[PDB]
Amino acid sequence: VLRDNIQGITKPAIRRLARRGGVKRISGLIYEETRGVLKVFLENVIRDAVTYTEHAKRKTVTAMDVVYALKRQGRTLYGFGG
Amino acid sequence: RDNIQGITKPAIRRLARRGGVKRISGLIYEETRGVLKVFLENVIRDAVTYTEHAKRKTVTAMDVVYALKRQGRTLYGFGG
Amino acid sequence: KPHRYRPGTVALREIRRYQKSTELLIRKLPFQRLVREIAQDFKTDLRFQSSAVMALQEASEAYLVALFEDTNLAAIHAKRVTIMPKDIQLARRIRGER
Amino acid sequence: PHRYRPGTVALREIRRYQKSTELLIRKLPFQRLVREIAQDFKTDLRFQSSAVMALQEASEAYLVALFEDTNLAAIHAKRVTIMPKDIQLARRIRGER
Amino acid sequence: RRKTRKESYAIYVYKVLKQVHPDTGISSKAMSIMNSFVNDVFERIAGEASRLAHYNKRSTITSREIQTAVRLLLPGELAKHAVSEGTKAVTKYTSAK
Amino acid sequence: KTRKESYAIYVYKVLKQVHPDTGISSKAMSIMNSFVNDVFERIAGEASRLAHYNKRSTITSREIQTAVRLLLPGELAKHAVSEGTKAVTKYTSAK
Amino acid sequence: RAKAKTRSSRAGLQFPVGRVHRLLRKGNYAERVGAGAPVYLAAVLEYLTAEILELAGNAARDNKKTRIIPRHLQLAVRNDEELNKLLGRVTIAQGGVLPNIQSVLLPKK
Amino acid sequence: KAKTRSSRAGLQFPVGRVHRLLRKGNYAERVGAGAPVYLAAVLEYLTAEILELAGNAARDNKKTRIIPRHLQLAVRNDEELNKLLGRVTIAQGGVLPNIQSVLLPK
DNA sequence: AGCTCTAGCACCGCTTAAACGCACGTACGCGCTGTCCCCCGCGTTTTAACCGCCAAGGGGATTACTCCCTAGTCTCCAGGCACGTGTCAGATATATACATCGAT
DNA sequence: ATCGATGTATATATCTGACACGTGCCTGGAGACTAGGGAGTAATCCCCTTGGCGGTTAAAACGCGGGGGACAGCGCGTACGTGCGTTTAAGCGGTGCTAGAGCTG
Repeated sequence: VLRDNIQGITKPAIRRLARRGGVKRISGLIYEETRGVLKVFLENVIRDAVTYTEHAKRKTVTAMDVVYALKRQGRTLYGFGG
Repeated sequence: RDNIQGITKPAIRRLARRGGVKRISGLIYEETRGVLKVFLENVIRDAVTYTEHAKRKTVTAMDVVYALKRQGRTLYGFGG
Repeated sequence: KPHRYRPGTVALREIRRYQKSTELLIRKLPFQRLVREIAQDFKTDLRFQSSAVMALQEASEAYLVALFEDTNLAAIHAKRVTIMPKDIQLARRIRGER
Repeated sequence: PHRYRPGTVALREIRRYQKSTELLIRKLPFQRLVREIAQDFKTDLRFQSSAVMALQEASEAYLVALFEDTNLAAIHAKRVTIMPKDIQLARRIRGER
Repeated sequence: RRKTRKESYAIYVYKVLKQVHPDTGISSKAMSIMNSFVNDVFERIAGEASRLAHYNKRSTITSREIQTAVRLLLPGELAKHAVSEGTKAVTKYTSAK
Repeated sequence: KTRKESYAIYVYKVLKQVHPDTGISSKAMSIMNSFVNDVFERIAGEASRLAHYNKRSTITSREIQTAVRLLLPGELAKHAVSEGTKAVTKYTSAK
Repeated sequence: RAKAKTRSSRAGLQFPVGRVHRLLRKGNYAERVGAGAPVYLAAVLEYLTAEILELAGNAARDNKKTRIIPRHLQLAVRNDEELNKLLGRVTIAQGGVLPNIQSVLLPKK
Repeated sequence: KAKTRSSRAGLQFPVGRVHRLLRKGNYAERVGAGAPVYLAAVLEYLTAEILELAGNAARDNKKTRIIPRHLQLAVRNDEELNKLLGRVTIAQGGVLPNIQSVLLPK
């Protein structure tokens, strides 16, 4: 059972992802906040993708099922079929 | 025309009270009228497009409700 | 002396009154004339169902109210109470409407 | 020894990470994080490589959009530093919170 | 002259209202709001069911399509409750004719 | 099956008709395929809904012209309606 | 021929399974509709309207009216954040809004 | 002789495959003759402007092969396609080099 | 249900860029204050939204009739798609000239 | 004003693995025909919208004091960027290996 890899998204990774977002200064305690946001977003999309996966009687999560899982939530994704 | 000003100052004040807004700046009202005009021109464009489909020249409430349904703001109370 | 309320409490009572109420706070006739005006820019000599006008008024009032909680949270976020037009611009920018 | 004024390296790496388009979070930590998230809904799940690339691209796009929103909300409050309250404000305005 | 028949779920939601609140009435405008709500939910759930039929190359929709679409669009708690109640109803249907 | 429906060589034909000396990456072609499929589904679903709107069972050119008018904004809608009507007239001339 | 009993009685529901099946046919979502799919669908719709009628009855209990008003429906949607997530993009006719006040907008003594 | 429908409509995009996808998509029980022609024309048009903008972006980057970064720049620079494709993100697309005026140094 | 095979997982050793902790300075967040405006509060003014009512009329709706256009069936074939080939666009190597930041 | 590091634009040479291109072939598209019903048209028709009318009072508009909230200014000190040394592990290619999509029936 994999455990405690929310620390895997490390502090300079969040730094780079915020610099792509156009930041100048990072709050020292915003890292946990962004981690929680990524948890809730990935939990929603992975729940939807797994529920797609269970309907196909499959036990592997497919990028195709992920794409429709994303575009049900209002955010379509390109580059992996449609 | 001048009729955009027909959405009077107390109307925006009442909507801000319903939105729970304390202090309204004096130049909020023109921008609120402009945002209302943008929203109305979008919704009216879609509604009269659905209207000009049916070879009718009156916009029914059903046209309005599916026009609102199109952008992603579903309205209840008039039919489905 | 007659009682004159402090600035900020008749605002409370009007906020409470218009939050417990559900009546439309924009008058029927100016809004229907404005809808008729805007619809002239897309197709001339259009008629309008009355229920279409009330549906448009419902949607417009709800959108403007939701924008007012958005701009109120915008103004509160800037350590302020009064709403500036930059608060409305921020609210429409974050929502993706601009 | 030479030391830059604090504020210019940030803009330089803004330019670097906006000009480029490569993967920006490390692959294996995102692997592990998706594995822990997916194991709650159903244990012993398998993932295509394209699947976790799709999750990673969705994560980068969502968080870059949110970082746009928190930057513009932070400078709405006359601040060049982003606060977490900027993030809750942005998520509240977007309607997802 | 002849009148086109208007299709509504009004009497049925009236029946379930009398089932859950026998003394409570309902106004006709609230009746129309309830009818529009159940029509909208029906449209989105059947759209998702026809989708999930198209997802895995199947030409028909079973109860499993409705159950999966319920677990998709309904959020968690009432999704589990609706799944359990629909499973109870379909087992009652299969135990009967 | 092994027959994958796509638009790769068709979009390549379009690119050659626009920029004859310009190549395209396979990832860009996949994004092109997803984009054209998404626009396909959007217009087709809007047209089907607008057919169900006033109780018409078929889809004609009017459904999909109005769907282009509804879905895409102003100048895109006008030029796309012009191009679609041009192609429709070219078909009806050629039978 | 046997005594005519509806499919809702077989399913133990109040919504008509037959009308749901007919609207699945006329709606033309797929050309093949399963036997248990309209049963499950009428069950889900009945549960959803029963939950919102529970919350509307509770809202009437907190307000003390014996008729369900669209204000009560709108409040019933908003107070349940789960149902609010269900209807986040939905506006109710003459529904109003939740009475709420921001923290710093309150006066400080 | 057999003549394809694309040359009849003067398009590169198919009428046959579009009509087959419309029929198998179960959008309606009947599909008119001109509807797949119109759809192929519209898809041809959208592909025409998006490939024009992608080629312009590749020329601005002095590139002759379309990169997904060029597609992202093409769709994000044009506001006419921005609100059309604001619903969707692009894989390996990146973001516009946009810096706010407040973030700029004095 | 049976068979295929492939790609997903698992592991190993390696390299080294990345992460990490670290010390250090100063820029920025923030408390506090000064001002002053301008928005809020309310009586007064006045106007127009609103209601009730009546005429019109025409437009959506409904009918009945028709036909032609599209689904359906069938044969035919070539266009569209795995495969192989192959070769060059993009990467990295170098030199060469320029604008930008920071200490002076 | 001024100098040097430093990232950026501009020329040529070498290498590769992704894309352009060629070949092949089959399966879906084109062609042909026919039924027959959806779509279209014409004829009513009545209701629902438009418009007018009074009246009248709620409501918008208006003026205006004033105060309090916005906003600029200043001080501050600590939060955090930046840089350097060290260390962790992601990434890499390779190797294995079978569960399970994938397919056919």
